[PDB]
Amino acid sequence: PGRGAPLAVVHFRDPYRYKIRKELFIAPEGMHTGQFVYCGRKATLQIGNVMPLSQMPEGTIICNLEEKTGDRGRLARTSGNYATVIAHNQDTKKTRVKLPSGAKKVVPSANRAMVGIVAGGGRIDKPILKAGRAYHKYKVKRNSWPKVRGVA
Amino acid sequence: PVVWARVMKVLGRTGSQGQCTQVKVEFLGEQNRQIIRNVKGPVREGDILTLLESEREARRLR
Amino acid sequence: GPQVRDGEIVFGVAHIYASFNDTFVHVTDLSGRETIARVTGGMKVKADRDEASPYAAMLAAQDVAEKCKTLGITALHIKLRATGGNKTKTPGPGAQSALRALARSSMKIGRIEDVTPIPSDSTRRKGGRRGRRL
Amino acid sequence: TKKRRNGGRNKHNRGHVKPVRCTNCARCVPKDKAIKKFVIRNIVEAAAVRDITEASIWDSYVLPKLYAKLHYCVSCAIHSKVVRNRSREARRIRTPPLRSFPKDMAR
Amino acid sequence: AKRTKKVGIVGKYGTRYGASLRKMVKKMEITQHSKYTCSFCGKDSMKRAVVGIWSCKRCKRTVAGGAWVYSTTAAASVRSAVRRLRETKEQ
Amino acid sequence: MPLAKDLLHPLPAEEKRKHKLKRLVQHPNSYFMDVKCPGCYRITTVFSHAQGVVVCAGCATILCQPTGGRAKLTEGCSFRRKPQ
Amino acid sequence: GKKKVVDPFSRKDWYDVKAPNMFQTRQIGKTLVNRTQGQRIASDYLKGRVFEVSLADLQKDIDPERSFRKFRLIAEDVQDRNVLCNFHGMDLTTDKYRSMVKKWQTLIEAIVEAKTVDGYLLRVFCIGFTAKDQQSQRKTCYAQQSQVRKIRARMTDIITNEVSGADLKQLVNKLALDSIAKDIEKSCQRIYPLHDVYIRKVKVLKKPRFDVSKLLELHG
RNA sequence: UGGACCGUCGUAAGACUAACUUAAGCGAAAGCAUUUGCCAAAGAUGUUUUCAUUAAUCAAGAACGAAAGUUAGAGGUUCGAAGGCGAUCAGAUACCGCCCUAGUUCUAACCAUAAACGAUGCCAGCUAGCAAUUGGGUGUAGCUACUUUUAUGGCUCUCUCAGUCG
Repeated sequence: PGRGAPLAVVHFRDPYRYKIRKELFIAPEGMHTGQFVYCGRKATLQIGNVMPLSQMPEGTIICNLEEKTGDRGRLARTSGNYATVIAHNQDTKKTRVKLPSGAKKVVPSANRAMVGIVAGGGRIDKPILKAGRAYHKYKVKRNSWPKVRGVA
Repeated sequence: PVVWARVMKVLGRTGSQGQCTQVKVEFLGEQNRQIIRNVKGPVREGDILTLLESEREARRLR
Repeated sequence: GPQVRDGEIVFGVAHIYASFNDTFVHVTDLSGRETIARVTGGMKVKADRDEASPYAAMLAAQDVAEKCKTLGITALHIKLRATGGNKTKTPGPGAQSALRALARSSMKIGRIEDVTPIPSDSTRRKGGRRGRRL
Repeated sequence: TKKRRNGGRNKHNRGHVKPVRCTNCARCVPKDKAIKKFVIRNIVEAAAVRDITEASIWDSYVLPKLYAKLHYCVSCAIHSKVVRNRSREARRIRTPPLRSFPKDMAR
Repeated sequence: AKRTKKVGIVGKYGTRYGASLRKMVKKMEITQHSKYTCSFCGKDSMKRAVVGIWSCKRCKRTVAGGAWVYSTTAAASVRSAVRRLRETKEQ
Repeated sequence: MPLAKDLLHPLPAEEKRKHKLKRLVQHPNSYFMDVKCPGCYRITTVFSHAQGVVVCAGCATILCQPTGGRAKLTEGCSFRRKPQ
Repeated sequence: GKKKVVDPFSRKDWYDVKAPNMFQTRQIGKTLVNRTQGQRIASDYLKGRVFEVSLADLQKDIDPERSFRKFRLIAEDVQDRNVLCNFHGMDLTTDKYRSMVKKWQTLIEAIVEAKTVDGYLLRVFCIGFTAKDQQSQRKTCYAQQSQVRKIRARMTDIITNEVSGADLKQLVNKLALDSIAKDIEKSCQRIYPLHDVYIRKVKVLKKPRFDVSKLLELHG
């Protein structure tokens, strides 16, 4: 509550300790519960796994893109959009990408992302239609005003 | 611009206001160039003629 | 034995271009990057109509032949451009006349081709379905 | 005031078919009812042929010609004297005549 | 009888908000909270929770999908797009 | 003659090339033949335009060629134009 | 700006071009390259040069008749103003192209891409034509959309025999005589009479690496 | 002004799928052209298959109809009503140019009209040739092809139905 997007609750068995360790992804599309996710450079491409860019070709779409390899996914995750890559380059390990802006820019390649479109769209095409729902649309996202103009 | 061109064969004109004999002439040192030139005024067959422009003849098909 | 003659035997490219309303004499490298003697008929007669004349094409063909010999070029190749897409696709009247002053200058040349742009399929002319009503 | 029998060209069991524009007017017309002259025209216009034989690198290179199927509309035909004005009866043949010489503009 | 004449399920929200804004929620709420054939449970037991988060009520499989239909036509196209492409990389 | 007096008695061979249907009576060009496949010996009767794969009970050599017309077997057949 | 008072072509120097070894001799002329500087390095501008030559220049065609096989070449590296000038394609001119299509026909077009013994990815453009049988007054000699599409399938398995077919050190020698243009008739004539037929263009879109060890053997 | 237009490789980018194109064909009509796979459906000959009149056409009526053109959501190349500007003209608000704007684009639908024309509704029968050509059959007492004389295959002739053109 505060998103529009749905989350994804998932856990793992540690390569080092004895316990389970619970994490929270952003929902790839078609994620049934009980799906077997995979996270690795050797992990083959199937939605919605998480794999680095150097092992998928162009033409695929992804979500939860990471720019700086380690900072775990700060790009293009919100509802109804899709992280894309349309360029590979084996010179100094480069792969250009198109954000949902349309302005296409360059990222490094060793970083990770989750393959496929991300769930939630499209919550602009249903008009909220009254001043009670778009109260609650800003009940728990921020506290803007139901905003008040300038010229009075 | 100093070559002289002798006539071999004659054809008609787009005459009315400037009758100019579209006419088949060849040179002497350049006698292999039988370029079909356009002389203004009456010309008998067998006349060598001077010339300065020795490039083209503004061809229209006839 | 295997003795090729000195005097810098080379085959340049003409890239002779002609059209209605212009003729272009654009000689370059055989690879095609470096360009020598770009000058054409558009810098010959100041009339804004007579730059389609074969006379101006001849003056565009008078000058370009001798500057090949200033660097020792004695031979070249000849390409043709239309440059029609949905446009003309057929060479202008000054096209065939332009090679004559090249031919009547004792320049030994054999290669005659067109790179006249034949598209895969048309991409729309200008004028729109009732074009150019004279 | 119907004069042609079938009409234009080639509309047997189809309806309405592919157009492409004319070159010298580009009144965009269907591919059947537009005059379609096809020409293999020569490069030097048969006059510089004696000049290129002297300037050839090889034995005359022997000269190619151009190939492009041009497409004319109706007033383009009549405003260049392509095909015009037979009788009320002399519009009833297609296949003849030339009868005299190997046709020019090729040449 | 044919109870209303056009509007159907937005008839709660009547005489309000406009003409072609009463219609635009029709075309997006005759799909939402109708029942769907579950791809796993086989039956027709699909209602919503919030945006894009459907569950069944039978056999407890829950699947994330589209937000006004069960899964969009944008989505399975991608599920078809990564399908044909996956056999090209390692093979 | 276009204004002919005899239609009851036409010439035979032109009727043989007229049609399978438009004759004075109705009988097709088709018949039955008794094919022996050349690698075997067994007797089998089959239609001309059989439109169906036939083999014997134990002699499945060729016996047919799949087509829309008559079963055109080249050098793999032996039969007769005869009611058996 | 620069303001050179005389002869920009003075710095443009005569640089020779050298063929590969297997065709013929290597001197097919010169190129004009600007003289280098410390930051302006003229050797690395030769890599941006795409070069053109015909088989008449590389198989001593005195009367130009087989000159329709026009070869694209790529200048890749130099030594002592002598470029190695690797292959970059082999197209057809428009002269031999447009002369074939006398309307009255059904062409046989086929496009196929494949990977070689080496790391190249060629693009083969199989273009066929129908041969008129004798004693025939019918002015069509047409193919009936299975008489092409099976013939279209007939060439695509032929060409992949030659993509694993001893590449550019040996492959273009099979394209010099065009033995691939010979044997396809004997397969096509089992279905349909085949007229003139060519490949008309090849493409070199995945030249993988320089590989100078066999390439100095190619410059042998 | 110094780098257009030009030559050249290269990156995208969206539209179009020319040539081959026909007095071709498929479709009920509008319309309908890259390959190849897929998923279908129809027509024609083939048929000593089955069925037993299941029929023809049709008010009311239900599917389908290029644009033009609207309703939100994409994506932007050529082009482009409208709008500005140069000429031309007596005037041009136009015929010609330059720029882009609606939009053509593909997805979701919505009107349903066109000279939507072969200015001729559909189904049964007869009456005339001649010549093309599409498919399917059939006869070569045909050649050609070499896998071999063959074989499948091509063309030619003969016959044939549906024709459609002339």
